[PDB]
Amino acid sequence: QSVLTQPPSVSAAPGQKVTISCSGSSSNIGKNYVSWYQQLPGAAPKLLIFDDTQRPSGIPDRFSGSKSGTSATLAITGLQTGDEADYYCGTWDSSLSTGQLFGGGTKLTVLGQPKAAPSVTLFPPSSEELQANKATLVCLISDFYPGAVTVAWKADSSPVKAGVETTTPSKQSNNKYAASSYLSLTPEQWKSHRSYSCQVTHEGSTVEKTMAHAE
Amino acid sequence: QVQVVQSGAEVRKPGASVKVSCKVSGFTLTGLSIHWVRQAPGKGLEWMGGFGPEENEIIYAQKFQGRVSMTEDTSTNTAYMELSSLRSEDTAVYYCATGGNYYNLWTGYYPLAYWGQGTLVTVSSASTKGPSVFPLAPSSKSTSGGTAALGCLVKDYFPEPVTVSWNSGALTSGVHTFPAVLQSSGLYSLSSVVTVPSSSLGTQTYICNVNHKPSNTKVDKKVEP
Repeated sequence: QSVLTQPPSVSAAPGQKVTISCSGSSSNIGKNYVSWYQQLPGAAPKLLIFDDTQRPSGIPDRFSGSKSGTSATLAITGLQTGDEADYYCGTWDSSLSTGQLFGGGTKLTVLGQPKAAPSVTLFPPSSEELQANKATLVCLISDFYPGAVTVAWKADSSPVKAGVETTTPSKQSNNKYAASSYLSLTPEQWKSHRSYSCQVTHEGSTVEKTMAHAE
Repeated sequence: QVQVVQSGAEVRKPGASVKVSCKVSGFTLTGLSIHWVRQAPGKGLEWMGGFGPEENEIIYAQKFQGRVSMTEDTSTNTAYMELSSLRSEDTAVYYCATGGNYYNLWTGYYPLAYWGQGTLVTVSSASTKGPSVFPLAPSSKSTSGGTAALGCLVKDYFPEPVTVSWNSGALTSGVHTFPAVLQSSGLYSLSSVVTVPSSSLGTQTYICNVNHKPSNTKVDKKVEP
């Protein structure tokens, strides 16, 4: 009972209405005022609703809040791709010690989008990195959907497992995903082989690009 | 014109303490105004402490009780949070927040309307290390259809975070700055890429501005074809 919870995950398409509930008990939502917060990736939380129902200045009428029993609901109408964010409820709890609660948060995913195949772009080690006796090959993976790829590297057709690091995909500002993968090598490994390849697998389809020092 | 500005990212060793500041303008701190909230990577918001309706004094969440201190300095309009006996699980972004002028006098209630930008505190025994910055040069590999991709590789730093801008902030369109990877060496690395008109390449200078404040590192790399 000194706890707020929310569904971890909600999803809908552009133009739809979606709701997110926050469930508590008599000592918190039952007695106290609920506020809601939006949080974009990287960013500080932003106040969306306060005092159960009120919007601050600057928040659009598409967002509304209500309360009933020991639950509270945020509603978003005319869903936009920009509304993709984490959402949190908060209220004071009057019990015990205790003070301010937040719900565990809800990731709202906006599901407009069609399948798109990744583009793969490779950069060889720079001249400055090689002068510093290192070499990093960079594979940039872009404009894909959905947001799940696997990346493998090859030297001349044989797999290279050691020295690979790949980011978890994140949204580009056009709403498709991008990711990156790095292969660390010695300068002499880089200068020797005929070639190195980044192979990106997405929804059962593999695309690869290939490069070599001679180029 | 309400702004809230926190101190920079910090790394601290297990068992040590950290002290975050929070400077507020456009509103006068009362001494009772500031709440602190943290967020561990990929987890939800967790209130740490602040002033509540009933009890007329600063209140701390039971997880932090024996080891946190929250002060508020009215002559300096600055607020401070000190957390000691730090552990791994104290790696988090720490936020201060306030109601500002969102105080309702018919019920006493305020929401948290104004938040700082966050201060990342990393709890680790690894040493602070500034990045090397390398250009990712545009080529015909990175060129299709009148546009070309170029970038900067920001390699081998600790702790998070770094910032990258392009052309001192004049270039924002077409920019994508990736999340860092944490490498098996225990150092981070990331890249930032921008797509530009391939017609510009001859003539327009492209410079990535990289800052890593925990190591006082500032590098501006010109990226050429």
